Amino acid sequence: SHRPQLEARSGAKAAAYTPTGIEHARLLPGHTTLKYRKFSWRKGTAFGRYINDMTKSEYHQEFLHKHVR
Amino acid sequence: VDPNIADYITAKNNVVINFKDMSHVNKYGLIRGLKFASFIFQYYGLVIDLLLLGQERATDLAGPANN
Amino acid sequence: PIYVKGGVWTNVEDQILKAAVQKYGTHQWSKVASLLQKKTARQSELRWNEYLNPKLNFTEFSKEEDAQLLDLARELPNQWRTIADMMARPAQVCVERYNRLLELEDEEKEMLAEARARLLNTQGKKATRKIRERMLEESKRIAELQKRRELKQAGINVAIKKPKKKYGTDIDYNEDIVYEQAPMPGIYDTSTEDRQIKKKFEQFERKVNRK
Repeated sequence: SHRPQLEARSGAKAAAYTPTGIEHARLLPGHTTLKYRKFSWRKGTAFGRYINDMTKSEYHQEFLHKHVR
Repeated sequence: VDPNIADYITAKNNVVINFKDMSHVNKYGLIRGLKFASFIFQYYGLVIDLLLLGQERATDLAGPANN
Repeated sequence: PIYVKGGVWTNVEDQILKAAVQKYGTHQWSKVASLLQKKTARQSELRWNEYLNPKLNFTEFSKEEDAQLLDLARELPNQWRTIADMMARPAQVCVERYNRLLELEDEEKEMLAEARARLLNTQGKKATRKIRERMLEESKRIAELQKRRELKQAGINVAIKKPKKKYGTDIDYNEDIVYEQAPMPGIYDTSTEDRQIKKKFEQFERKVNRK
């Protein structure tokens, strides 16, 4: 029905094709010239005294915490 | 409350959370979106409040039980 | 009559659902629901999850397993989904076991016929339409032939009209060779063979004419 890509449109045919002679927008001459190189109260409480996983990054969990409620 | 109610509520938070073809048993963590869940949250909040204030200061803020 | 879905799982219905699941898989619950005139998507999915899925089990628990269960109850209080998972069983069954331990047909046939019809019909409308057009086209062709043949019998020779070419560079392949990529140039001589094959071809043509 509608199918994955396997054998790409090979520019062999586009080479043997005739020229168009259209003038595209970007092929207008931009940067003509090249550059070059040189060369009491506190007692009474109950309690008185990196990973390479995008789904487990500290940034990530934090982000999720931020952006859910 | 009567233990049966408690049992029910605990069992309700433990649901399977389907979203868009992925599920999981919500083994640990209250679900806000139950109707009563608010009450549970509030009750849990009380615990936290007590921890913060202690028995004495909390008792004062509440006042005497009778009045 | 239109109405709110629910009810009880008749065995035929269950079977149908199973079939659907085999067909469409465990995450297209809408379609499967649609296949069942009575039961909802959610209902269906739940049923599959809970009762119908074969990678569950309903065998009784061993004494060790019983111990594990009741111990879990003691330790995880009535978080039965979690408990179920721990057991490796479905939850309702587990709960039931725990509790134990502590102490018309015309309609059905309609949906069946419809169901089987659907499951044995696995193509989008584009496909169906295409095959329809193909057979129609074939029919048209044969009718045309019958006319042409009829006229030949009658004595009027009519050449068959070309396909009304869609574009300027559209190809008829009988005109001339498709894209004659010739054989690799001959090391061994090929002349007699060329002749013989030519003769065979011409002979074949003659035969066809006579046929």
